[PDB]
Amino acid sequence: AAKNVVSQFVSSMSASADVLAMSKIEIKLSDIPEGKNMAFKWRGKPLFVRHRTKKEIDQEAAVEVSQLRDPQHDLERVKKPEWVILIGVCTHLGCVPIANAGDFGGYYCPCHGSHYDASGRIRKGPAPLNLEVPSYEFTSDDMVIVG
Amino acid sequence: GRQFGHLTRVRHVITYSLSPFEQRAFPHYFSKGIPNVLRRTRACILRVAPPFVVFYLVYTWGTQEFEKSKRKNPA
Amino acid sequence: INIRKTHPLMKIVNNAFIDLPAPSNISSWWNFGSLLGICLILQILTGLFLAMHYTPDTTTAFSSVTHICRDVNYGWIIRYMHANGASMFFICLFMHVGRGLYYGSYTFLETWNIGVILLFATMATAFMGYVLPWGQMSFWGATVITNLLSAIPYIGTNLVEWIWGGFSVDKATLTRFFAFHFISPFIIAALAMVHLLFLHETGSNNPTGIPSDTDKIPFHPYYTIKDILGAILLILILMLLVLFTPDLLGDPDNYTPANPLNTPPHIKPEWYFLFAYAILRSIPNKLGGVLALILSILVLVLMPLLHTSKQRSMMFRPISQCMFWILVADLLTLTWIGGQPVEHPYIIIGQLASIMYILLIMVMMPVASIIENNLLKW
Amino acid sequence: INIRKTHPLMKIVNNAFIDLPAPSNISSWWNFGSLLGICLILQILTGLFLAMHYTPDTTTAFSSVTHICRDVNYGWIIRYMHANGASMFFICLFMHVGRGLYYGSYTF
Amino acid sequence: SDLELHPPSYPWSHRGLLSSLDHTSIRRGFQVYKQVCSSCHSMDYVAYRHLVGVCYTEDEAKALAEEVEVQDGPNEDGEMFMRPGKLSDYFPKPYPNPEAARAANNGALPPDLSYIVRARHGGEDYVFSLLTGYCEPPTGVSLREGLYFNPYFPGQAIGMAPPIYNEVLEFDDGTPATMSQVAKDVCTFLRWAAEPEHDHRKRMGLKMLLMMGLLLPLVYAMKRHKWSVLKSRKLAYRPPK
Amino acid sequence: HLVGVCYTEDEAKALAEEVEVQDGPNEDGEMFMRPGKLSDYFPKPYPN
Amino acid sequence: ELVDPLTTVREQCEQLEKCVKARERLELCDERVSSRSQTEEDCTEELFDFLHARDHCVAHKLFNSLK
Amino acid sequence: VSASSKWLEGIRKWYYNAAGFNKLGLMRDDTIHENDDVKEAIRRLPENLYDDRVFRIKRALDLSMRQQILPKEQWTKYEEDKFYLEPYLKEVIRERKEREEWAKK
Amino acid sequence: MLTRFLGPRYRQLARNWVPTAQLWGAVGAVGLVWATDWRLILDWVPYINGK
Amino acid sequence: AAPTLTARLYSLLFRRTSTFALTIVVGALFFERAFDQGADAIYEHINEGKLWKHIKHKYE
Ligand code: HEM
Ligand code: HEM
Ligand code: HEM
Ligand code: HEM
Ligand code: HEM
Ligand code: FES
Repeated sequence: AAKNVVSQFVSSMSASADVLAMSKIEIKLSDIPEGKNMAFKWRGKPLFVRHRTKKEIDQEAAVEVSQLRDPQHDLERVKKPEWVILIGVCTHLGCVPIANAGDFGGYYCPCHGSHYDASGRIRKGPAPLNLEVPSYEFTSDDMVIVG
Repeated sequence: GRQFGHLTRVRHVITYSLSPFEQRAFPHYFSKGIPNVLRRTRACILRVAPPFVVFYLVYTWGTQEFEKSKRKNPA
Repeated sequence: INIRKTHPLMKIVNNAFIDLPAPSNISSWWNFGSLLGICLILQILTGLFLAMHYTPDTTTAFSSVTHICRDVNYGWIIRYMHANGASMFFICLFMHVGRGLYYGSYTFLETWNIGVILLFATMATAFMGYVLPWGQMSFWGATVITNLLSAIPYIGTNLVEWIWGGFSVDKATLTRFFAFHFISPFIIAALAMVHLLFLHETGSNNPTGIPSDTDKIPFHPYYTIKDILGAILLILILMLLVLFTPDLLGDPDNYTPANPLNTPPHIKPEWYFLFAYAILRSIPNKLGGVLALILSILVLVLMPLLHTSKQRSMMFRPISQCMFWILVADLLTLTWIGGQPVEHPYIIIGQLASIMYILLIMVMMPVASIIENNLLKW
Repeated sequence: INIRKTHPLMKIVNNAFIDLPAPSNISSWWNFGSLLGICLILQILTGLFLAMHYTPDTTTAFSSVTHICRDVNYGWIIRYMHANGASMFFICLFMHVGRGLYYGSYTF
Repeated sequence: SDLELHPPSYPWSHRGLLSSLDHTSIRRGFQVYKQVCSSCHSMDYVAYRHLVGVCYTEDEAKALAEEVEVQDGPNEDGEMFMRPGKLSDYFPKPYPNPEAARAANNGALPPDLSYIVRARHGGEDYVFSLLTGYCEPPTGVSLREGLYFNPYFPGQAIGMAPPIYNEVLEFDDGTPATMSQVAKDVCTFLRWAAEPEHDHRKRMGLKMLLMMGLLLPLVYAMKRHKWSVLKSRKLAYRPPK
Repeated sequence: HLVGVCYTEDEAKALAEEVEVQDGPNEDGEMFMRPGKLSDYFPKPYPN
Repeated sequence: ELVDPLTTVREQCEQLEKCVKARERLELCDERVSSRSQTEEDCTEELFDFLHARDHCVAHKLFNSLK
Repeated sequence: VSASSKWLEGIRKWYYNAAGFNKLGLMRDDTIHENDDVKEAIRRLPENLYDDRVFRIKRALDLSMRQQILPKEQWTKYEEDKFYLEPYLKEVIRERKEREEWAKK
Repeated sequence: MLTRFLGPRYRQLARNWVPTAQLWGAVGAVGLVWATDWRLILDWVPYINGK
Repeated sequence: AAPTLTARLYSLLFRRTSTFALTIVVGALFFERAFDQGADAIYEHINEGKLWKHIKHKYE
């Protein structure tokens, strides 16, 4: 009796049918043609999905780990070479990076001059740490679940 | 527990009392305050100071340390 | 007979404040106590009246805040004011800790551990209670302590969910903590009467340090009127910083509306909450940081366990006193340490400050105790 | 000695519930009292947990209510329920009044 | 630009422990609203019914509202067409969308000023030192030109003309115009949004100064008044033999 | 809600997607249409 | 040509000695880096400093001036 | 309370000129923090003694409140202090060492 | 001061309490189990297997 | 005098407890409005920065 009672009371703090749903609710199609950087509205922030090109991968793989402002070898962010998933908010003062812009084949912060390589990685401007990577699993080939 | 009357044992002592309105509020007020005041304070000073010394030395010091450390140089 | 003697509820009363026999030698170390409760009362009082208007609603946050501020006449005053007053409560809080310390009052355990409950209790009880404003400082900072909710192996994720309500801090929290504040003060109160009766039991210590039965009077008039005094001193304090420069202690990041995307440069705790976050960021590991945290007061519990000397008053123990005000130096030291953002000198600085905390208390203070003992020769 | 006798907070306790000497003739008139407090406790308890989710905001009124109800699993149960429980507290309340009355307990 | 001008202390007319201001610059602040400031600005928590007693008169405030288009609520009408607006009508700030800002200038969130002084950081000089410190980049730097040149500022580059210097020329009562009384009226109508009792409450503080000085002594006295006898006590240790 | 009730993950899914979301704005305030999600509620009638 | 310690006293005020020294180090670096090509330094430190004095005296005058 | 012990017990003599005790004219033994052993220890104290330590203690409280001290002359004679309890006390140290002893047994 | 309770006497005391000590310990542990039903241990539970 | 202040104003005032109190509030009036007034004067001489504005506002 006490076990259910107590465990009902405790559950009422853990999550919500409401908050739950929306939390991990995210899927993607395979329309993102190598090149374009789509963009989704997930968890009240920008969810960037970039299908990438051998050229892209190739170059991003060959950045030096030792010299990065936020040292973090490309190959450890993406779970699949071909795909890069990010959160679309500038880690500086919070504007939104511009898809494939700026001096680095990545994104561009039109606020203080904040340059991002294709991975997420900060390569010019005050921006501190590189754009952050959400948790997500690739389901069947055509499906991707963010969160 | 306490209160009184089980309190404690006092033998062969004595007291003296006076009504409040009798006295003056501030006999030798300024006078008595005195290196009496400095007797407590001044008495303690040496014991007191050194850490605070280190402090001013510090916030001053490191204040310089990092402060200068914020300066940019050539080449 | 004398109803003062007679009336049962009074029988408590006289036994509590009134008929209360108390050490005559008693020292100003006192005042803070009633202050705090007065504070506490006012705390509640204001909070209550504050509550009376204030709404703690998600859209209403800065919104009602304006309604509670920009609208609110003396919501200006009461709000920002007794808000500061909180910090004052912290002031006498850390103070009071000192009171026991140079007192060495640690003799009475249930009291000590009691006020320890008072300690962490006060801490978060504030923090949650505090954060309620949900202001940009408290906001990205809400992402901070919100990120504190995750510490554990295997748990925090699910935990900082459950704590956080879920995937992040949310309106979920808003309600959550909001209430949590609403509750905890009461907890403080009953805790109070608790520790109180505990006190009345043993009676308690004396700045002199000798057995008090030699000399006692009731608080009335003596400690009573004295208390009235220190109260006026308070209204001077609170009604001062309030009355004159309300914003003086503030950090502008508060009036900054929460901007979910913001995450600005600062991220600091209150002059109240101050010395912690330094201590926090000090170490490079999770439970190092925390176990340290709870290990500061907990450390103080050990200090009662670490109590050593054959004499209560450090008054007679000067080298001890050196460790005392010295330890304080380590303390407000730790403040100004936190007083800088992450910096080259600071790194080492606090890095040593911890050792002090561990030495200047756990070692150098106890080691000191042993030493003074050796010197004692009596 | 016996800590039951000894421990001061306990000294209250035993003096309160435990060591408490009490009329043996005692009658079922009792029960309600602890009930109420249990009620009260639960009252608080639930309210608290209730508070935990519930918001009392103007736009949120029925809104959060749904979030506190239509959303809220066992917010169904806890909500509507211990809501009723309030009324139960009233039940033993008026009852209890009766208790004193036919008791005539008004002596105190 | 990461190197903080410690903003000099403009002897702000209110910069005294108690000290005061002028307004209709704030009207020209409203005309800075209407033109300079709140073209791109929000005071947004600003509510006109406040300033009612402040500057204009019952009529002058009244028309002052009615002079503005309310964009009234709907009459059957959702939509909601325009009205003249009331005193109850607030201080109706600019273009609605956050992306309306993001576009307005390129990006450039044009934040609300309501607390800005009490909100952002620094004092009147943040207007004076910093804002009036719009100035050319010295060297070694180029914006996208999106940032204009405002050397005193976080990035030294963006955003503002001196419509003083290039005059949108208004002093209704007449004078040459300067930044303060609308800047510190954006501090006042920030404090007049925060500490209008910075006057009123100021008053009370005065009495406080006396009360303690009176009571504090009277209190202390009373204390001594009590404790005095205990002070002087004579208790004899005269052990028999 | 009704997700688990009647239709299936897909059947509920399309069941939503079968409806026009009238999506939020993308830069767009206004806020044009989408197919809607399970997260999308049961979008009732004429507003005023 | 409105009275502008900004402009007006910036002549009078910024004639200051120490100000002139900072001008010395100032244009000094100005040409210094200026000579250089393909270099990152804008040498803002000076500009900052000179500004700092300009204010230091400035509000110590301008307001007292300004009306 | 003399120079080694006016430095060291001159934490109790010169530095209880600083830490107060003996310049306050305190009783060395009296300084022991009250403990149970201390407690019944005193319970066994000598009588004329008891009076003595009493007057000492009270007086201490007296100037304490007065926040004054006796004439530095009146400040206690250095060395030259009977260890009052220490025979009695230390005896008890053996006692609780004895209760403690067969206790260990 | 462990020597206080360190002696063949109190040693023997421990020797007594030991098996009981095991008992109450088990009480606590299993309590954590059923209370929690924490997956970590829960796995090994056959026919207490809930799926 | 002052002896009848201390005394008679004990006697004919501070003596009777009530009388002491009625005296107290009896002051509470005079003090209240007075300090109100002179206080207002303090703030008055302080500035003249507004509400004197009406005449300058030309007090329509
Ligand atoms: C149960 C009585 C209390 C109630 C009803 C209460 C309620 C509130 C409410 C509604 C706020 C938000 C409004 C505002 O910030 O002005 C608040 C702020 C706060 N109060 Fe309390 N609280 C109470 C007791 C306390 C206690 C015990 C403390 C600890 C000294 C405390 C310290 C704070 C702090 C730190 C804040 C936020 C800082 C600020 O004023 O901006 N209050 N309280
Ligand atoms: C909720 C905040 C607290 C309140 C309201 C409170 C209330 C009081 C009061 C009224 C006294 C009466 C005598 C005196 O002040 O010296 C007292 C003494 C004491 N308190 Fe607290 N206290 C609080 C926090 C603490 C803390 C944080 C500690 C230490 C962890 C503490 C441990 C003591 C001790 C040991 C005494 C005995 C003092 C002596 O006789 O020298 N209490 N307290
Ligand atoms: C807050 C709701 C109340 C609580 C929690 C409460 C609690 C209690 C408790 C625990 C007892 C112990 C013995 C017993 O139940 O018979 C008691 C007895 C009593 N209560 Fe209450 N009570 C409450 C409301 C009342 C009311 C409404 C009255 C009448 C106006 C009342 C008058 C009495 C009396 C006279 C007794 C003595 C009963 C007897 O010995 O026969 N109480 N109550
Ligand atoms: C301090 C603990 C309590 C808290 C925090 C609390 C808070 C609340 C809140 C937030 C609601 C609105 C949400 C809802 O209706 O489900 C509510 C409803 C109510 N509670 Fe309480 N309350 C508390 C103690 C009580 C007590 C003592 C009673 C009296 C038995 C009581 C009887 C009610 C009633 C009658 C309602 C409204 C009816 C309903 O449930 O729909 N609660 N309470
Ligand atoms: C007298 C009228 C104005 C005043 C008092 C004013 C004052 C301010 C202040 C105090 C800030 C924030 C400074 C800081 O972040 O530390 C600010 C930011 C800004 N205001 Fe104004 N301003 C005014 C008119 C304008 C106008 C006309 C524009 C359009 C060019 C404008 C667009 C901005 C922008 C874009 C920012 C953001 C700066 C950035 O973060 O990059 N404001 N203003
Ligand atoms: S918001 Fe990205 S560089 Fe400023």
